[PDB]
Amino acid sequence: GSHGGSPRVVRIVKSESGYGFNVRGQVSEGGQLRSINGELYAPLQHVSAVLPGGAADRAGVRKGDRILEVNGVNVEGATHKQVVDLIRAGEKELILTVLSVGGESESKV
Amino acid sequence: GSHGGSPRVVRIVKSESGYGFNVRGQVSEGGQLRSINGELYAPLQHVSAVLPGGAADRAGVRKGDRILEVNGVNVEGATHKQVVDLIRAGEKELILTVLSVGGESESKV
Repeated sequence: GSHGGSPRVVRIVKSESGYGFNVRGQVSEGGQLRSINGELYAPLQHVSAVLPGGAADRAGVRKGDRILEVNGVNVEGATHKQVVDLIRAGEKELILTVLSVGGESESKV
Repeated sequence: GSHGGSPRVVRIVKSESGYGFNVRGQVSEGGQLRSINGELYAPLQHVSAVLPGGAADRAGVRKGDRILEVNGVNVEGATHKQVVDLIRAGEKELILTVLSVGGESESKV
């Protein structure tokens, strides 16, 4: 429904096996400012899957989390490759601000 | 990646158990025109799951299909309740134009 979308910080230290999640979203840059929970954001990449037992799972990353800030950089409207490149920059700890899922409904037909 | 998003028609006749899929998308109306495969569309609801063996599965509806036209009505920018209400209007056959998945990439981090 219309609820959700609230910000929270997650910090994850990578294992030799990475941060233990997949990021999914737009290939191209830009897009229009849509309301998530009262404020306009340009398009966000999101967490499409979390490796069970992996570092992100243990740190509290959830399926669907929308990625707002990565390591101190706002990524609204970023391309998929830009966001992935920030995560993979080379430092061991990743500090995210994420928006929890929200603003969508689902119905059986 | 950037490919996909191509239109196709799917027709589904409901069983006493419905059309056998779930639709997911924005609760609110409107939104900006983004490029899918060369043309601007306002936001589309999508197929979030398909009941295995159900009518939609057998008719060729796929996970992720974005719903462009329902029974002769364009649903770009529609609310979730509006789209669901068109599908559930009461007629037995549903005639969709869908856009196949496309325009997103996914990476393991």
